[PDB]
Amino acid sequence: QNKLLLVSFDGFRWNYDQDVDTPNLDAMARDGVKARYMTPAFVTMTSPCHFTLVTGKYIENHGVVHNMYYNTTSKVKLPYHATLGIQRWWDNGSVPIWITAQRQGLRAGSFFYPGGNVTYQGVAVTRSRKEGIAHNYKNETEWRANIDTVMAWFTEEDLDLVTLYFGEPDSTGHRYGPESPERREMVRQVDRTVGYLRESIARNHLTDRLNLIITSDHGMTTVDKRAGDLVEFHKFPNFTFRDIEFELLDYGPNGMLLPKEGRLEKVYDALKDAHPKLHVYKKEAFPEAFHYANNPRVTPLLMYSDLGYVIHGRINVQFNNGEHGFDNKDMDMKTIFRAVGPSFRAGLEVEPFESVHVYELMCRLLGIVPEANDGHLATLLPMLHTES
Ligand SMILES: *[C@@H]1O[C@H](CO)[C@@H](O[C@@H]2O[C@H](CO)[C@@H](O[C@@H]3O[C@H](CO)[C@@H](O)[C@H](O)[C@@H]3O)[C@H](O)[C@H]2NC(C)=O)[C@H](O)[C@H]1NC(C)=O
Ligand SMILES: *[C@@H]1O[C@H](CO[C@@H]2O[C@@H](C)[C@@H](O)[C@@H](O)[C@@H]2O)[C@@H](O[C@@H]2O[C@H](CO)[C@@H](O)[C@H](O)[C@H]2NC(C)=O)[C@H](O)[C@H]1NC(C)=O
Ligand SMILES: *[C@@H]1O[C@H](CO)[C@@H](O[C@@H]2O[C@H](CO)[C@@H](O)[C@H](O)[C@H]2NC(C)=O)[C@H](O)[C@H]1NC(C)=O
Ligand SMILES: *[C@@H]1O[C@H](CO)[C@@H](O[C@@H]2O[C@H](CO)[C@@H](O)[C@H](O)[C@H]2NC(C)=O)[C@H](O)[C@H]1NC(C)=O
Ligand SMILES: *[C@@H]1O[C@H](CO)[C@@H](O)[C@H](O)[C@H]1NC(C)=O
Ligand SMILES: C[N+](C)(C)CCOP(=O)(O)O
Ligand code: NA
Ligand SMILES: [Zn+2]
Ligand SMILES: [Zn+2]
Repeated sequence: QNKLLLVSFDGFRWNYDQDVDTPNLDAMARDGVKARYMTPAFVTMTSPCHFTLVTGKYIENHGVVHNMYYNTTSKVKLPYHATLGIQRWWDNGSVPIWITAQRQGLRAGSFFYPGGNVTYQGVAVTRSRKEGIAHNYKNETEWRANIDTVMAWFTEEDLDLVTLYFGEPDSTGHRYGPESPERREMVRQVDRTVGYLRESIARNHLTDRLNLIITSDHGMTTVDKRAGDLVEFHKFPNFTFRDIEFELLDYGPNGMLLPKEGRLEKVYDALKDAHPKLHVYKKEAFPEAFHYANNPRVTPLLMYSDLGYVIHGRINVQFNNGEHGFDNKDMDMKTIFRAVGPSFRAGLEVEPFESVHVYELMCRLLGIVPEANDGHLATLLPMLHTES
């Protein structure tokens, strides 16, 4: 059987390669498969979208509905890195691909991949690595070292599956913006890594035995600070934080709210028209096309703002030049899907598809029984050769 290596570069917008010299990605497009663009799951956050890739489920169904673990009763809200170690957040009734594969005789590994450093129903990933709290995500030398480790897992630890995560170009896109020269420099670094990745596959005699997927979780868009009609809760006349028992704001264009007992209607009628670029819903009325709201963890009130606008709560504390989390229909949020290997055709470009379908493909590539999921294998099966 063929091994599988899934690689994710966080926040790689579908067209980041169009205004950058990317020789190695162009070559991989010649040698393998490429989607015009891939539509991510909503919300377009790092952890929810990554867990979709390894479960084949929409976010409302696998339960990881936010980068931050939160608990409305206790008021705890843990940042992204801390949440990577909260077992109950990820082990909420869905089984990621590492565990499914290991229950069927395979050995799987996770390198910095979200959700890959916790147990699921008592089962641990065969090999797992998690970065430090102050990790540097753009050290190219450290990238090559991690790839060396991954190759050792395949060859010397007899692993059949590995999911490898990189935190760029997301970090750079946030700080400098997705249209900046810094981002393009980071995409050039990504492209040099793609080459090194394929170079390492060949050195280890795995070219004809290992399938490679290079994808990402979401895109990136510019946050214009010049704009004057900012979404600021502290300037809503009829709203008051005295009516709120729990809040999750100041986190991009997505907000959650739990009003105090009996004040839901008061809070809602005030916010439904507070700003023409903030869309506030009761949990039951949130559009179903997002496949996000129907989960017990979601609060009675949730909201999202228009492209290029973040949500400011009690006071403005956000300063990123680029952001994500917006409607997954927006082109700036679309991301990439690239693949090459013995199972994959060559020179093929397919029309766009939702990331919910990657899981079914990976299970077919591994030859394992998939968990029930929201995807359909027929979507991506045209990517693969016909067996004889
Ligand atoms: C989450 O990731 C951490 C790594 O950041 C995992 O911890 C690592 O676990 C492995 C296996 O238990 C340890 O490797 C062992 O090291 C000892 C001593 O070097 C050696 O005798 C063994 O042969 C093996 O190589 C590794 O030291 C350890 N590192 C740290 C920093 O904890 C952890 O297992 C992961 N957790 C889950 C739930 O996946
Ligand atoms: C960029 O990263 C390299 C690599 O760091 C080493 O390998 C990583 C995978 C990590 O797991 C650690 O084991 C190591 O720190 C750094 O290069 C090392 O730097 C130290 C000095 O701090 C030196 O003693 C080592 O010999 C170096 N190793 C190599 C292979 O060059 C480098 O310092 C980092 N640079 C920045 C700016 O972050
Ligand atoms: C969310 O937070 C609440 C508040 O602390 C937790 O409720 C407590 O749960 C423990 C055991 O889990 C009980 O012994 C306490 O009596 C509970 N306290 C209250 C005030 O209800 C709850 O367990 C947390 N849930 C998660 C998933 O972390
Ligand atoms: C998934 O997580 C949710 C919440 O984190 C769990 O729901 C809680 O379930 C307990 C009892 O089972 C209730 O007392 C809490 O009020 C529930 N909280 C919420 C927010 O619904 C749920 O049990 C978890 N499911 C699995 C399969 O782990
Ligand atoms: C706030 O509520 C008062 C009370 O009805 C109303 O007169 C006013 O128009 C409201 N303002 C906004 C911006 O909704
Ligand atoms: C760690 N990281 C910043 C590179 C990526 C994940 O963080 P986030 O911006 O998606 O919340
Ligand atoms: Na290019
Ligand atoms: Zn991300
Ligand atoms: Zn981000």
